[PDB]
Amino acid sequence: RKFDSTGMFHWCPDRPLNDCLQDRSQASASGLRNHVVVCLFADAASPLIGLRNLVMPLRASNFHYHELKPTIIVGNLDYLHREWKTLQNFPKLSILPGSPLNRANLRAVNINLCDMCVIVSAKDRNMEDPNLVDKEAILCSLNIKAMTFDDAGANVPLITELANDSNVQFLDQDDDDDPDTELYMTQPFACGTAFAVSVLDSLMSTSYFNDNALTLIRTLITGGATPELEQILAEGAGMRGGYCSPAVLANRDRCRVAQISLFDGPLAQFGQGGHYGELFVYALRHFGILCIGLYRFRDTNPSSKRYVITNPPEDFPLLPTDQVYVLTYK
Amino acid sequence: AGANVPLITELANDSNVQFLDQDDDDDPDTELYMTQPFACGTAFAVSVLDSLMSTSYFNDNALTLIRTLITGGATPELEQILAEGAGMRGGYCSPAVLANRDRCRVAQISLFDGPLAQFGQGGHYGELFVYALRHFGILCIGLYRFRDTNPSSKRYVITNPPEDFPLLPTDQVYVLTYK
Amino acid sequence: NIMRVISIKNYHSDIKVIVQLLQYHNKAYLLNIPSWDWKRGDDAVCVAELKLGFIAQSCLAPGFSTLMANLFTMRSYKPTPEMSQWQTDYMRGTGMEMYTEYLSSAFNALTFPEAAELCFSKLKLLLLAIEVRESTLAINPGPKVKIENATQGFFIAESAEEVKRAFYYCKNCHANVSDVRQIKKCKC
Ligand SMILES: [Ca+2]
Ligand SMILES: [Ca+2]
Ligand SMILES: [Ca+2]
Repeated sequence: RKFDSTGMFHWCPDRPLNDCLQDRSQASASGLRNHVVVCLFADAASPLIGLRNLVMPLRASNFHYHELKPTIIVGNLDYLHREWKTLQNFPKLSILPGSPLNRANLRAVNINLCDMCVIVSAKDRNMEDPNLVDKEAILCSLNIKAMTFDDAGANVPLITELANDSNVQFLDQDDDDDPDTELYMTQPFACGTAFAVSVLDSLMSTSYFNDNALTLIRTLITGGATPELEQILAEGAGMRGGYCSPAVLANRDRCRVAQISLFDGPLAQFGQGGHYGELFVYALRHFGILCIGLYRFRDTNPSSKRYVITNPPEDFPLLPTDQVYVLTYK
Repeated sequence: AGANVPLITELANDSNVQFLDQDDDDDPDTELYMTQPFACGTAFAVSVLDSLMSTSYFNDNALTLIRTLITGGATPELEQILAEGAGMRGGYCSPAVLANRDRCRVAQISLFDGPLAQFGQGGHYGELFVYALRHFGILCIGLYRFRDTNPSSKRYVITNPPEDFPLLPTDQVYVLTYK
Repeated sequence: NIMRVISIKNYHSDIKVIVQLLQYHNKAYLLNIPSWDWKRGDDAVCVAELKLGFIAQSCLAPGFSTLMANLFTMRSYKPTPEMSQWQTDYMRGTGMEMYTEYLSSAFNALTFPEAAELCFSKLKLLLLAIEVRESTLAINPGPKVKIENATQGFFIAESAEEVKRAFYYCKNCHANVSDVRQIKKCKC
């Protein structure tokens, strides 16, 4: 298949917007399942986010073509006509016009059968008030939680970008809220439902101290954004490549991140009775796996909100419902 | 047929009601409801619906009463359909659904022709209300009487007058119908 | 105002929140909040819906815009001597308002038109509608719709205490009394 010059991403030939454009008729006809939905809020005049940076790591060369999660952006045509210059060289990408507050748009997309519905706001940040900034971002998330389907309402997994940290409290409907409490301690953040920009203020300090720690995560996050790419993109002709040699295509092997549920499979024995330390050692020898942390259910005694536990102790008891973050060689 | 054209003007300002009609005593001290243009149904400011916030608290059903009587059956069923974003929809529908055409709309009944004209000559409003209710299934709410009677065609509202209130042959009566 | 609702409903779900909206398309956002429940009396008083609605009914029957507008502003009849014949009759109409109160046991097993007649002729109260026990709100029904026990009746009257004469009515006691202020007696 087609690949980038570096051998890091799934490349395509250049396209016009009308090839990947869809209406409510065509989107519902496409049997979409286990996919990404970018609920994008933007005016025509609003500045670029670079949705290229969202879609790029989803189209990493680690994944096979069938395994790729097909992304559906939902926003303005006037806005996306700008960003199409960068986005055009990515497969399984579909653009649907209109705002994502309209339920007719979301029901055509099949948001109920979504792996992660990303809510982004390209609009101008702090031009009026602090309360009216994330009006669209909050109302979209509440709209999706409120919906019900008939073949799954609040069970739609989504992640909301925020301008203000204090506006995180309005997302989830069942928790104790204080603006005194910082963004990281809140229930929506802890469960991966929110992601403010303020948490990356610390990244300026780490880039000084640990020069390699910044370039570690750019491999782990963007899926091999080598300096080789950055100089190619600076030369101005967009992404390029072709078929490439077998020496370059041997660079598909790097470690991506993945979840492993302890319900089925060989690891399920540890979830019943045993501890996290016993799981880590068994998974490492046989499979080539580093268990980073857990994604455990909040309520166990029922909402489907799971929370992060990064590197727990050696003697920490597991449950059969848990999910384990892992660095794979697959 | 010049000034006889019936019209109703929405207004941003209440004080600007005075400029509409050309023959009355005008004071900005006087509130919007007391003015001649409002009383005759020629004006309708937004300020008169400030009181509707209080009634929605006290009488929960009094707000949902008028939404049936005004919008013509704006059920919550509609509001959730419209929130789903595909506009209005329907088709031909079943006879069970189409039996919901029977509800009470508002209508005027002039006391010039018809069987009710006898009451307009001599009799009172109380005698009209009782006769109309038994035979026709009608609740007379109020009157829309001519201002000048002694000639401009401006009629004014009289909501639920007394039992002994004399009628005229030129009057028009507000009514809740089953037609 | 939409964000004000969200912040209240974020703090506590089970609560009556009445909102004054201006544009009708903004009402769709409040209906998609999960905590916002129609059933417990969360009324979005949309001004543009009502404003034009009041006007729209005047196209069907002119002057109805100011019939209804006066029923909801809580007024009292203060006839000054400066006013003319037409104004004093209008200003009485301003003093009438919508009221909800339960009918007495005298109205039980009795048809609507006969009940509305007893309210007008004796009690001097215009009976519009009766809520029937999902509580349906039937406006001016025919002779088929009877009055059950403890039915909430909708009245146009001068004050709430005037409508309370419906609650204290008795067929045995008050059937020969012409003075309507003499029906303050709860003793039946
Ligand atoms: Ca909350
Ligand atoms: Ca004037
Ligand atoms: Ca009064």
